Amino acid sequence: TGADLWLVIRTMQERLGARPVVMQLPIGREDTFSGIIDVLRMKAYTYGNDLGTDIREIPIPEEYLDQAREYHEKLVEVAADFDENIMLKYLEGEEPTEEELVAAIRKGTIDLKITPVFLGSALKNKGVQLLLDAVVDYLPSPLDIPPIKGTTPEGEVVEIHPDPNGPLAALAFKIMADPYVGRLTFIRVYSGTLTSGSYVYNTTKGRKERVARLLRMHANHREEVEELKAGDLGAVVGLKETITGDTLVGEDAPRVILESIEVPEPVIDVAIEPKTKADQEKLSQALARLAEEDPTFRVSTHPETGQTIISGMGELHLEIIVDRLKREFKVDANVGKPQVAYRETITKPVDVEGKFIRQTGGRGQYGHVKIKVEPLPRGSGFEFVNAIVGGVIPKEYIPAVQKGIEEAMQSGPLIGFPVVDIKVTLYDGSYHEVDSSEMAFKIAGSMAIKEAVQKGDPVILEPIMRVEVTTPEEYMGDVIGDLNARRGQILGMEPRGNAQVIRAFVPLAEMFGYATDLRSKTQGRGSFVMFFDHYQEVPKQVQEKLIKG
Amino acid sequence: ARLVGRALELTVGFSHPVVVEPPEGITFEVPEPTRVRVSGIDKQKVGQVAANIRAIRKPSAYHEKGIYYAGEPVRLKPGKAGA
Amino acid sequence: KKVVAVVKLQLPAGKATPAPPVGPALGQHGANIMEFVKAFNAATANMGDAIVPVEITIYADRSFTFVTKTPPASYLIRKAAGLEKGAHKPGREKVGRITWEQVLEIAKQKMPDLNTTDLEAAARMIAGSARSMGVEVVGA
Amino acid sequence: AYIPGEGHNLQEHSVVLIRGGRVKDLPGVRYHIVRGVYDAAGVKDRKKSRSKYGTKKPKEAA
Amino acid sequence: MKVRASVKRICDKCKVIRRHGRVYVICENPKHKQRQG
RNA sequence: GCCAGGAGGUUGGCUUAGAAGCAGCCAUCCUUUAAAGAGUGCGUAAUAGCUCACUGGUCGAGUGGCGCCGCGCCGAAAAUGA
Repeated sequence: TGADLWLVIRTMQERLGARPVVMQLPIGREDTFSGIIDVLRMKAYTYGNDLGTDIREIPIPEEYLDQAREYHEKLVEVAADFDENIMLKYLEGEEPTEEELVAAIRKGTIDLKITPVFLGSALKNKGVQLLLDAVVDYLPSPLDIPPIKGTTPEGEVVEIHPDPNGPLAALAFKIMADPYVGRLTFIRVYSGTLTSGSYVYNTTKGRKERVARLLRMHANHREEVEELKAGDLGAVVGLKETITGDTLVGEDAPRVILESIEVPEPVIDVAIEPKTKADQEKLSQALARLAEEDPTFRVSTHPETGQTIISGMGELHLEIIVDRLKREFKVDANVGKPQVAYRETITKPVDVEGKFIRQTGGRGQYGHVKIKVEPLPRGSGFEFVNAIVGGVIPKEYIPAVQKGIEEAMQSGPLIGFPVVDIKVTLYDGSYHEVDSSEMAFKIAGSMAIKEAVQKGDPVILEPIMRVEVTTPEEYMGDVIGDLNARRGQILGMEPRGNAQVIRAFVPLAEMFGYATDLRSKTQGRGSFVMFFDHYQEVPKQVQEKLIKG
Repeated sequence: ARLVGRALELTVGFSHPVVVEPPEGITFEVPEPTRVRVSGIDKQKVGQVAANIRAIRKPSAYHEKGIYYAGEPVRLKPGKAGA
Repeated sequence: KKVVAVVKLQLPAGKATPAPPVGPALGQHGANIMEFVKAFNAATANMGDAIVPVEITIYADRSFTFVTKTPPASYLIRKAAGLEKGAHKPGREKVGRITWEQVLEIAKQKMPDLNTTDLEAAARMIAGSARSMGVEVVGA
Repeated sequence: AYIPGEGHNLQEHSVVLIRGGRVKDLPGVRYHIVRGVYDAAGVKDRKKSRSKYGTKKPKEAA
Repeated sequence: MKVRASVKRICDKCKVIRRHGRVYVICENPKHKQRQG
């Protein structure tokens, strides 16, 4: 129930903009099915049963006929946006020769113009042979597929011909496992003949390759072939290096390369922390055969926190990845939430006394540093001034007293992380010929900085990303809702074409795995891009709640 | 909504056909399957059976789908609002 | 085919885009709003800008027609009484001052718009709308 | 495991090709890296030690 | 709301209807569905 | 109760990514009118719309609001059987 025509049709030019000319019409809506009519060749192939053991093709049962007839007319009428014969023929009211249909229609079909809607039902084997015939009639041969793009062994354009005498030049795709013929590469050549038992050579990372046996997955059993032709398709054994998307020419064959540069860009970011880091490198071997059988994902550690991160382009994707892990790799890794790099700063001018009045066994290393410290905008940078009130602190502390300002600014006072985006300054000090080393005033700077940042108005500058919601208006309003509900704030709404994209502030702590969320609120109308901006405060209470140990 | 002989065999969201039977004092009558008609000769026991079928398969279920007198459906967010 | 759909909007002078809901109203039109953009900007060459009302239409065989109108009185007061963005809040701060002639042109310009297509009401009318935007007045 | 010098990436895998040779640096410097391997492939633009420092054959195509 | 000793007419579209003995506060939205209990 | 007008400066100004009677601060109009407010509530991403307000058509007799006092009602659950 729900099996229809106008449904699908409407949906086509209402969800993309196609041109759904169809060529077959049903005999009985839901349960009441018995076969199809064909406004193409003007015939009514009808299947008198589900299994399809005894089918037929009698004319219209009485009520249809005229119905499909107008659509037949439509067919020829639409064919007026192509040649010259058909158009003028409908003008004449002349009958289309049964094969100019095959013409003008396969014309538009392969020309990406018309939408040869053939249809049917699977379980009740109906509406089948009509579309197999429709394959053998309207589905494009490699003769009609235009010059395939690519690069040279030098650097320009390419012309990959269907030529079964042309230079061996191929592509390959899938990396199959196998017991007997092991590593199996599923390939579609392009231009160039290849022998069973000869050689080849990878035209990517360069590797002379032995071709063992060309093969064709013939439905049930697999069929071993003598050769692969220029344009034909098949899978080969050997190629003990060939990965995926590799361009493969022969041993010679002007070492040409294929264009095809696709992208499995990151959209998911889930963390993973195995129990003890012994299981970890072990699972780096797990990944060693995970990242080497399935490209896609990116296994990138974070810098400002340990724990390798699993990034990728799919929710359930990453998840059944994790399943395969807890299946044939058995790892104990309490799948963690992604951590955050937290910088920090202040908002006040504090004057302090970095006085190191300490005369050890004579050498001291005493350093009285009088600094003024000033704070400025989050995004500015690090400042300091060559500020001597008159001529106090030696010119050998100048690039090394401020070190202890920098040095003691990798470890913040709170939970302790790099305190950034601040000015600083200085102003005075005290100096003594022997009783003072470079590092003495470096550490005077350490003391100075610690007191002047502990007592200086603490804060935490957690990072915040910009994000481009790529989606239409409906779910746009919806997601603007969500994003407000994600602690941050938006700030961008430029009306695009088939979409309307929203530039959005969202707080990196929040916005965790937002695709999973997004991929729902819009059902599926695209997504966004990770466009990181800058950092700002966590609204008071989130700062102290995080004060742990 | 079908009507065979005396009984009405409507088929709603339920996994089985709904089988009602016009009792003493009133008559139903199903013109087309998309809308049942009820000639009720008893204003009291009438709306009781209207409500019988309405409450047999209640409509509006968040988005839509069900049995409406004609009372304009109040919506609520469909594939959403369940975190 | 699409028969008669007159849809009018509020496109200011400078935006050369069919941005929604200009699409789902003038798409069922086949709108030469691009022609509205390059024949109305020059029509008001005296400033070539300001927010101006419009009216576009379709006649079966895809036939367009734009109909333009006049600038608004809060912009047509900002240019006059020397306001920048405004006199921040109508109950506190004031910039310029409206006398017995600036008001005259405020009504003159916008004669065929306000409400009453009559002069002897319009002046005082927007002179009150003046206080709604936050501009003081010299009274004589 | 060390490295053959300037021009790095290496992150966390690389298949750093355990090689051999200590110095007065890092209490170890034993079993060096190679650049080329599964990763690194030498200095972005190197004109000499291309026998480990990656870069193929500086064809400036001119 | 929904069942509490302090029943209000909240959004004016609600009524107090002393049905079946005790007080309810009915409207359109069943979210306002108080009760004197 | 029912039919219907339910307006124009306008998107008040201030804000603000936008705040359009309608998230928030000040405000604290004036006009076409019989009557329509710088707005009561829903709704929107903000507009849109729905909407009250207000006023006539119908109508034909009583209504809308606030306080007080008497008795109640909810408030009001525990252990063997009342």
